[PDB]
Amino acid sequence: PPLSIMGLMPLTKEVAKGSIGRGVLPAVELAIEQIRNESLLRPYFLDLRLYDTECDNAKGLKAFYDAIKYGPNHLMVFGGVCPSVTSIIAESLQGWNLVQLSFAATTPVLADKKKYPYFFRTVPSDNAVNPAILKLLKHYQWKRVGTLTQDVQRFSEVRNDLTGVLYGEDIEISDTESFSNDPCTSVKKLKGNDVRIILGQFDQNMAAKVFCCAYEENMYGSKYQWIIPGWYEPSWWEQVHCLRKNLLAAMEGYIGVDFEPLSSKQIKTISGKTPQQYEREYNNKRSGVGPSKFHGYAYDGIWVIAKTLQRAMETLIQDFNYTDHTLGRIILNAMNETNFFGVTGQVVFRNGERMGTIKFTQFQDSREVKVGEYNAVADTLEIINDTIRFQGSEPPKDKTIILEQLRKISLPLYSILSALTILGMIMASAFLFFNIKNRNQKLIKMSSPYMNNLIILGGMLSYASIFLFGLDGSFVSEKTFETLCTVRTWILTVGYTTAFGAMFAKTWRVHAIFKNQKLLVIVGGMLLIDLCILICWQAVDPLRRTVEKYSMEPDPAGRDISIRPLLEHCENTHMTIWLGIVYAYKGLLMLFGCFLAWETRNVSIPALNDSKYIGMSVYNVGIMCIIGAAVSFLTRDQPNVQFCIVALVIIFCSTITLCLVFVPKLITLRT
Amino acid sequence: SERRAVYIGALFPMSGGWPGGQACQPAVEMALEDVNSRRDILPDYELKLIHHDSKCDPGQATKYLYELLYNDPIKIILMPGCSSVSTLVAEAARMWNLIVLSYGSSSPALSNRQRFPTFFRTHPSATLHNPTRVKLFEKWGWKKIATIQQTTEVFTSTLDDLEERVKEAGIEITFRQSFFSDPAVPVKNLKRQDARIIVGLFYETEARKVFCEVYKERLFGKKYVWFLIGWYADNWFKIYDPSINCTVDEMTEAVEGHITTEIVMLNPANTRSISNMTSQEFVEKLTKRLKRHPEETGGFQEAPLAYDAIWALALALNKTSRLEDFNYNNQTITDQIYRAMNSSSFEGVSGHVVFDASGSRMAWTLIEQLQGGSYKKIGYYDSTKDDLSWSKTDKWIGGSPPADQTLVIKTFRFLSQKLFISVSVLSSLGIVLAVVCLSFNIYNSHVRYIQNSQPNLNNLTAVGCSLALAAVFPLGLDGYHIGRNQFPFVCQARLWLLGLGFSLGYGSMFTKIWWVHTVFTLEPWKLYATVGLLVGMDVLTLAIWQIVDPLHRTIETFAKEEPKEDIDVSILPQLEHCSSRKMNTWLGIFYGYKGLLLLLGIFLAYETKSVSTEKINDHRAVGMAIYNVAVLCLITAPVTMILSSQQDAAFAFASLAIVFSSYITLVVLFVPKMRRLITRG
Ligand SMILES: CCCCCCCC/C=C\CCCCCCCCCC(=O)OC[C@H](COP(=O)([O-])OCC[N+](C)(C)C)OC(=O)CCCCCCC/C=C\CCCCCCCC
Ligand SMILES: CCCCC/C=C\C/C=C\C/C=C\C/C=C\CCCC(=O)OC[C@H](COP(=O)(O)OCCN)OC(=O)CCCCCCC/C=C\CCCCCCCC
Ligand SMILES: CC(C)CCC[C@@H](C)[C@H]1CC[C@H]2[C@@H]3CC=C4C[C@@H](O)CC[C@]4(C)[C@H]3CC[C@]12C
Ligand SMILES: CC(C)CCC[C@@H](C)[C@H]1CC[C@H]2[C@@H]3CC=C4C[C@@H](O)CC[C@]4(C)[C@H]3CC[C@]12C
Ligand SMILES: CC(C)CCC[C@@H](C)[C@H]1CC[C@H]2[C@@H]3CC=C4C[C@@H](O)CC[C@]4(C)[C@H]3CC[C@]12C
Ligand SMILES: CC(C)CCC[C@@H](C)[C@H]1CC[C@H]2[C@@H]3CC=C4C[C@@H](O)CC[C@]4(C)[C@H]3CC[C@]12C
Ligand SMILES: CC(C)CCC[C@@H](C)[C@H]1CC[C@H]2[C@@H]3CC=C4C[C@@H](O)CC[C@]4(C)[C@H]3CC[C@]12C
Ligand SMILES: CC(C)CCC[C@@H](C)[C@H]1CC[C@H]2[C@@H]3CC=C4C[C@@H](O)CC[C@]4(C)[C@H]3CC[C@]12C
Ligand SMILES: CC(C)CCC[C@@H](C)[C@H]1CC[C@H]2[C@@H]3CC=C4C[C@@H](O)CC[C@]4(C)[C@H]3CC[C@]12C
Ligand SMILES: CC(C)CCC[C@@H](C)[C@H]1CC[C@H]2[C@@H]3CC=C4C[C@@H](O)CC[C@]4(C)[C@H]3CC[C@]12C
Ligand SMILES: CC(C)CCC[C@@H](C)[C@H]1CC[C@H]2[C@@H]3CC=C4C[C@@H](O)CC[C@]4(C)[C@H]3CC[C@]12C
Ligand SMILES: CC(C)CCC[C@@H](C)[C@H]1CC[C@H]2[C@@H]3CC=C4C[C@@H](O)CC[C@]4(C)[C@H]3CC[C@]12C
Ligand SMILES: *[C@@H]1O[C@H](CO)[C@@H](O)[C@H](O)[C@H]1NC(C)=O
Ligand SMILES: *[C@@H]1O[C@H](CO)[C@@H](O)[C@H](O)[C@H]1NC(C)=O
Ligand SMILES: *[C@@H]1O[C@H](CO)[C@@H](O)[C@H](O)[C@H]1NC(C)=O
Ligand SMILES: *[C@@H]1O[C@H](CO)[C@@H](O)[C@H](O)[C@H]1NC(C)=O
Ligand SMILES: [Ca+2]
Repeated sequence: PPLSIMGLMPLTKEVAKGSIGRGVLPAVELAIEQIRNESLLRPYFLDLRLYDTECDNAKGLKAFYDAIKYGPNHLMVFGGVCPSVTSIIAESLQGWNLVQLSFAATTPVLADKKKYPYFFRTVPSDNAVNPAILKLLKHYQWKRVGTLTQDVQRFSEVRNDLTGVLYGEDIEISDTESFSNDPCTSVKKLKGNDVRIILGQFDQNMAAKVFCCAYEENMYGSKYQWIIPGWYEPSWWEQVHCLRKNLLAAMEGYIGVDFEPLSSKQIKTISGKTPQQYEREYNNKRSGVGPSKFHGYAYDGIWVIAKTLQRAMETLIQDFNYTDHTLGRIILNAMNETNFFGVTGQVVFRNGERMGTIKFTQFQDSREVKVGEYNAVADTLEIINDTIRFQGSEPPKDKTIILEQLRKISLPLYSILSALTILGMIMASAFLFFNIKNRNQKLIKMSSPYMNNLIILGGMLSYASIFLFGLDGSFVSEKTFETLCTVRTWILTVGYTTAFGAMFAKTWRVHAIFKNQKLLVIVGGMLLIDLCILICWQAVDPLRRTVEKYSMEPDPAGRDISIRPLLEHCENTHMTIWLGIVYAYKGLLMLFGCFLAWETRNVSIPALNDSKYIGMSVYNVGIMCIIGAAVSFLTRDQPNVQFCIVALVIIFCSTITLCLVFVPKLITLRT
Repeated sequence: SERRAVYIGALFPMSGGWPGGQACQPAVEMALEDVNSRRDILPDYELKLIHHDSKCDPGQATKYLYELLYNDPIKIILMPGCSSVSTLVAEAARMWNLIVLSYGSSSPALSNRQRFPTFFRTHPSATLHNPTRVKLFEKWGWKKIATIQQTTEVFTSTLDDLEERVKEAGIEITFRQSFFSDPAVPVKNLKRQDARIIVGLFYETEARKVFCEVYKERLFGKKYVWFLIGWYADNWFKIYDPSINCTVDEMTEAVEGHITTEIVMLNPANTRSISNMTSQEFVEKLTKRLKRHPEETGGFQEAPLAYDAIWALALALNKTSRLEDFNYNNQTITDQIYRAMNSSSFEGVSGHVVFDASGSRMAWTLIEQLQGGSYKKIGYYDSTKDDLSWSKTDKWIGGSPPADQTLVIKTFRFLSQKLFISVSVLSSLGIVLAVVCLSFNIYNSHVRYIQNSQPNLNNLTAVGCSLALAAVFPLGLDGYHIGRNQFPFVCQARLWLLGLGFSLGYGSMFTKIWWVHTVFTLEPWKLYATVGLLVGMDVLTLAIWQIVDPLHRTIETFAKEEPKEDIDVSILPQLEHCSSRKMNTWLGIFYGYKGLLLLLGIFLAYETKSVSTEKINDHRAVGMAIYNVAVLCLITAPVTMILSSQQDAAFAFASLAIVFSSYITLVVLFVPKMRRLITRG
């Protein structure tokens, strides 16, 4: 009493996928003979009749019809490798009440149990790598990854299923791309979004192109991680046709995902032989033909039928024609109840899909090597802790860790310039005491003393200003910083306006007297103009602190540490026009004083004994002011050098004018 | 002599997605009765039909295909109705050497002679809508066409074909979209994208949602034109649907005025077919045979396709005719019947039946337009002869079709003409006075009064005034008079005339004032050397400006100044200019230098107000002049910078400043000397 099994699969050596059909024929004969030895289906015996489809839909359909007509009444359909024939047969299975159990069809399309209700398969679908990959993202905590898909339905199904798989989780798809012939455009598109971990879905031919495209963008090395399919041929990178060594450089570190050919557990299976014993038996029996990955998936397949038929005999078979509906339903239930340990692992079906294992591998310097594996029945991930190697210390990060640090003024430079300022201020305080002490004397009485003291006050205020405008804002809080930005503007404006109003009034009265109380009125008028300007500036639109962010240039490490220099300026909304009007109002007056000094450098009036040296003093002030303003606005981006230059300009200008004005008086009085 | 049976294997969809068989079965069972009783068509063989109900399901159709193929009698041809079953049978048939003949398979994929080597169909592919559409585009000159589609294989293949169909005719598909069930985001992208000619490929259910989303977006009206498919029901936009919030009248507003294309599945004329029937007589006979009403029977507008298909098969068999011995393993009869079918050309109930190179039937397409809540046929198109019959019954809002895009008329802002004319006349009159005062000064150089004042310096001042006055001509004219070509010489002449005019005219005065001042603290050597130095510095600065950064025309664009009560074409104004690449930095140093010079001149002229020297007699009057010059220059210096736009006001300020400065300078210097020479002799 024979039980026939209509087994469709490619066998001809002309068809490319023939290496599948022949490759699993040893393992099949391994199973069947075992079933004939142990006598499981006794008194019945299994008889698997083989039929060729040639992976052409017409020839496959004709083979199916010839099997149905010219053959004994088969109980179950088995096989189907290439997707078109298996789909066309699985869809029409219901017309004859025949259940099919495939071992090589990997198309996700066969998961729809409304269209293909009788189709089962022991090999995992292509999309089964999605719930695995997800767990891997949970393992390294990669939450930002971009997808690069080939424009084909086979990979488009996996790309579309990945979205539904990641749904409800803390994973974000920052970039989605699709490509057909040239991936480099989608490569640069992905790089535009600053992605570090990519999930690519494409065939073997597109793989080399996408990987050279990643090479071009420097999408390799430490900070990048590719996740691609793993059913590629071995040594696939060595395809005669991009550079080769650069290819092996860009490929290094990519992770491939596939399905596990055989269970790694050394446990006894349903047949009583561990996966390694079955592997040795298969390798011996297949002495000539080359191996195929699906070989174990054929072995358990026969078992998945055999046990099934046993349960069928439990429910009750030679009566079966293709009109029997209840028998087909019984066999369907019996196959659905399948739960047993076979060579490919636990064999259990969820809605006709095998709940199986996924295999993670990684390229290392010549070749692929296993690094982990995922169990979908337990939904657990198990990574070989040591074999995974990374260029950097840790797994690369998904997003960029940009820490906006704030550029700071050098503490030693500020301290040394502050010490020089205190020294100059002590000198000014000594000169003021020398002036006030010798006021009764005639020679100090001749040169206008009140204007000279006004000059000392100007220099002293400029020194306090030089204290102020280097605080950098890091020393102090924000509100104090804005208040001090206003205070230093006040103090520097007043200290310049008085110090130059004195030196201007003196030369003005020299010139006027040569042509042919009030000096203080002149300086007071200048002070009133400056005070009105400052109060208008303060009341209309006050200065506030703002932060400038630069080009994110530095990378002071081998880490992914990219800092943006955050510099700090206190400036107004329309501060350009304010600063322009102030600089112009003071520069015109400086030029005026310089011209008057040159005109009157030759006149000698005893009422102003120090007009000549005041000429050189106003020259100093003018030149130093021009240089300081130019080099200040020319170096807004560098705080340290700009502060150093401006502080040296202020110090040298003020100290040299004070020295020029007051030293000859003391050289005369002390001798 | 003997009538042998010749069997046809027919698969009729009695239900499913397309239940065409309910009317397709009688239309065949009628046609055979016409083909059998006629003794001139196939006098020897008698046609019969062994049909099965496929239910438009490949899984349910495979069993019936097996029942037909592997059961006697032998079938000579197959006939699949639906598209999927048709593809399956057309792919499988070549293993048995059987021709497949469909009547309702409209998928574009069925025109692939590599997969379906023996397939024919009387129903044209959906791609047949494309040659019509492109023609309509050329009929109205549209070249920017966006496409919105529903994610489905038929519409996707239609769009892929339309891309290459529009590439040949030199048209561009700018914006493409797709959507599975919700069309909101693609219509929003279209409205953002500003697409004018939109081609929409979606079913009826998605069509209602799409057009109510369009009513929300207001993607209808004058500018926007829509191309839809035309096999919907007539009142699809008036069908009640609770899945749409948008109402009936809003849909009548939105859909109204759109163009639709549909294959002509019945001959519009009143000619007779080979069966000796007309269209109306065939419809009458069919509804007589139908058990239900024509509106209830599925596939009623497809039945003439089945009739003509049976007639085409009959004519093929009659051409070949040996048919008694068909076996599934002989290819000879298959190729012969193939050559008979491929050479088919005959007038049936649906019109001229002829198959193209890929087995698809070529047929008319009717182009309709929705007017007043109803459809009105506006034209017909035959793609074989590429002839487009027009009835002139279409309508558009402004009497003409909307434009494919907004054109942007670039208008040029020109300086006013009466202003330029008046100001130029004023400047010419002023130049005349410079001629008079110059000649008067040169004639009387022998008198002692004019001898005392430095006459050559006043002559140089008059020459500078004349040059600055003459510089008003080029500084006014714009593209309106010059055009694009000669403009750089105009800008160069403006720059150089104004620069040298100011240089001489102000250098003479500043030299007079300086050399009075220096004497206050005399020979003509240094008096001439000073103006030499000043004019030389000016010439060198302007020459550097020339060599490093020569000036050139540069157009300035503006914001769209649309005019209303007109057609949707935005007017865009441009204001011509001409400037160095970095002109602010360049004219900056020049304005600063000249401003410092004018300020120092004002100060010196005030310092030497009361001073009196004989060798420079007129110097006090010079003081009265410089002020005016400086003031005007300052008041006119940044203002023209501020009023770069508004060319009219800028030219007014600049030229009035020039004219006033020149006039006042020429008066103040030369009038007193003139009257003193007159009244005294
Ligand atoms: C072709 C160009 C033409 C230019 C013409 C030049 C005219 C100059 C005229 C007047 C020059 C004096 C007029 C002073 C008014 C302007 C003071 C504004 C102060 C202020 O609110 O700050 C705004 C701005 C912010 O920039 P920032 O970089 O973000 O600063 C923060 C840096 N952090 C490190 C904290 C981040 O800083 C500045 O304005 C820079 C000012 C530079 C100092 C001026 C030179 C002083 C010289 C002598 C001092 C006088 C000595 C007195 C003599 C004594 C006699 C005995
Ligand atoms: C302290 C701050 C300010 C100080 C400055 C004060 C005075 C100016 C000093 C010297 C000026 C000397 C030479 C001019 C130099 C270059 C001309 C520019 C080239 C050009 O050709 O003009 C470019 C754009 C083109 O712009 P556009 O395209 O809109 O013009 C198209 C219009 N249809 O026009 C404009 O700049 C407007 C043209 C600029 C006009 C400047 C005002 C001069 C006013 C009066 C002149 C007084 C004459 C003195 C006589 C003395 C007799 C004793
Ligand atoms: C901040 C620093 C640079 C300021 C220093 C001010 C210096 C230059 C001043 C302070 C005291 C001054 C000295 C006072 C006394 C004398 C003695 C006299 O016979 C020669 C000049 C000499 C030697 C003076 C030179 C200048 C002097 C040294
Ligand atoms: C554009 C800006 C630079 C111009 C500023 C104008 C300045 C320089 C003006 C405004 C007020 C003027 C002062 C007002 C009062 C007098 C008294 C008079 O007996 C001598 C001149 C003197 C002392 C003036 C000097 C110049 C002065 C300070
Ligand atoms: C507005 C301010 C900056 C202008 C200042 C201009 C100065 C530099 C001008 C004014 C007067 C000029 C001087 C006028 C007279 C002479 C004598 C001549 O034999 C040598 C040049 C010399 C010595 C000039 C040098 C430059 C000079 C000093
Ligand atoms: C650190 C450097 C850049 C500062 C330089 C400051 C310069 C501008 C100062 C320092 C000494 C000054 C000079 C002091 C002496 C004289 C002699 C006098 O008859 C003409 C002016 C002249 C020539 C001064 C011009 C300006 C001057 C040169
Ligand atoms: C805004 C700034 C740049 C304006 C300052 C202009 C400078 C460069 C002018 C003003 C005063 C001028 C000085 C005036 C006096 C003399 C003495 C003379 O025997 C040699 C030239 C010399 C030393 C001049 C050199 C140039 C000078 C320093
Ligand atoms: C820090 C730097 C800029 C300060 C330099 C200070 C300079 C300017 C001081 C130090 C020594 C001083 C000199 C000391 C002696 C005298 C003799 C006196 O009869 C004329 C002034 C003169 C010639 C002084 C000019 C100014 C001077 C040179
Ligand atoms: C921007 C401003 C400051 C620049 C002005 C430059 C001025 C100072 C130049 C331009 C013309 C020059 C004069 C040209 C002619 C002479 C005659 C010569 O035998 C002595 C120098 C003297 C008298 C020059 C003095 C300086 C001068 C007046
Ligand atoms: C004696 C002469 C040479 C001194 C002239 C001073 C000149 C160099 C100064 C005065 C005004 C200044 C200008 C002020 C405004 C601007 C506009 C800005 O967008 C570019 C810089 C520019 C153009 C400056 C460049 C330098 C400038 C032109
Ligand atoms: C750079 C520009 C602003 C410099 C010009 C400054 C002007 C405003 C200066 C230069 C000469 C000055 C004049 C010089 C002297 C007098 C006479 C005095 O009894 C009243 C003030 C008055 C009338 C001054 C007013 C201001 C004045 C005109
Ligand atoms: C843009 C603004 C700052 C420019 C204004 C420039 C100022 C300084 C000019 C403009 C008008 C000039 C005045 C015009 C008229 C006179 C009368 C004359 O008998 C004395 C000088 C005097 C009083 C001038 C002084 C300078 C002056 C006030
Ligand atoms: C197969 O069994 C599973 C669980 O054992 C069940 O969820 C599924 O509905 C079954 N399928 C059938 C009975 O067709
Ligand atoms: C059928 O074939 C005969 C044979 O030549 C031909 O005369 C006749 O016209 C054909 N019938 C039709 C309808 O063309
Ligand atoms: C069809 O071909 C077979 C084999 O070549 C041949 O025996 C048979 O006679 C052919 N049929 C006809 C009608 O010639
Ligand atoms: C009929 O078949 C021939 C043979 O290949 C072919 O060249 C011709 O194009 C076909 N007829 C039509 C209308 O395409
Ligand atoms: Ca219609």
